[PDB]
Amino acid sequence: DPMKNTCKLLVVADHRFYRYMGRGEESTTTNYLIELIDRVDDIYRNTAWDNAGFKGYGIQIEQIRILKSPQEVKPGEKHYNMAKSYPNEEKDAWDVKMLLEQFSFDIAEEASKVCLAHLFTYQDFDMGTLGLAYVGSPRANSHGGVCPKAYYSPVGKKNIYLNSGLTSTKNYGKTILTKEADLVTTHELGHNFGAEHDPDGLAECAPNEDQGGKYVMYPIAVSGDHENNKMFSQCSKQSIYKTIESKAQECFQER
Ligand SMILES: CC(C)C[C@H](CC(=O)NO)C(=O)N[C@H](C(=O)N[C@@H](C)C(=O)NCCN)C(C)(C)C
Ligand SMILES: [Zn+2]
Repeated sequence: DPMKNTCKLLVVADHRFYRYMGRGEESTTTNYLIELIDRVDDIYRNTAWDNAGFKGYGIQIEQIRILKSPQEVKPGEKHYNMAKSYPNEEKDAWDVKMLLEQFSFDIAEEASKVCLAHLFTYQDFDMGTLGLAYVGSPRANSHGGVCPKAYYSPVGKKNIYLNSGLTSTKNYGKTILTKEADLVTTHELGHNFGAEHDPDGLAECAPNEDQGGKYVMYPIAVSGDHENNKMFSQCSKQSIYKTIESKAQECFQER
């Protein structure tokens, strides 16, 4: 359906994001995330995934959750919104893969109702990481990315969906730029949409500075200073195209 062209999102701002990006203000936090998703959406909507008319596909916020305080946790338990980081309390942040997995566990019920769930946090993941996301696929039985397609979890007694990704706006002990934060989320969502990383070489999927620079699925974060930086490469387009055409009827909605 040119009609079923929108991937509805559950956007979650944890207590950390609320505090450090939102000024402890619900209005400020909300507005930041509404505006960033809208800027990301401009990128997606204007992309012609088949280099022709397969365009107008993007993202909309369906629900926003602002977690104003950390989740109180009993000894031995864990929650993605807890005060301490996991597994190592001394670090500024969680292990990123474990936080993505934890997020997907704790928000499973709400994630089952949307196309994708995305966590916005403010924590300095080790070694320069900015975000993470499960990769989508056109495969019928695909577990990952767009469209909730359950994994049963013995421990929780319920269905969990890997239709999730996360973005941190802290890196290297600073708040990243607004243009950088848009590129993180674009990139993570891009995975959810079916894209892998752009490779270097003959493929034309990682151009030189003189030709517009790298595309948004480059594995090494693009600056956002170059022309291609906010766009999707051909490698990304082939992958996402295949995914959207197979999954849009299943879980995309009207804008
Ligand atoms: C938005 C970016 C593209 C996300 C990826 C991680 C990723 O691939 N997730 O989906 C990233 O963090 N790249 C990091 C990165 O590129 N970060 C930067 C800012 C970089 O630290 N370069 C600094 C090295 N002197 C890595 C893991 C490669 C260090
Ligand atoms: Zn990536």
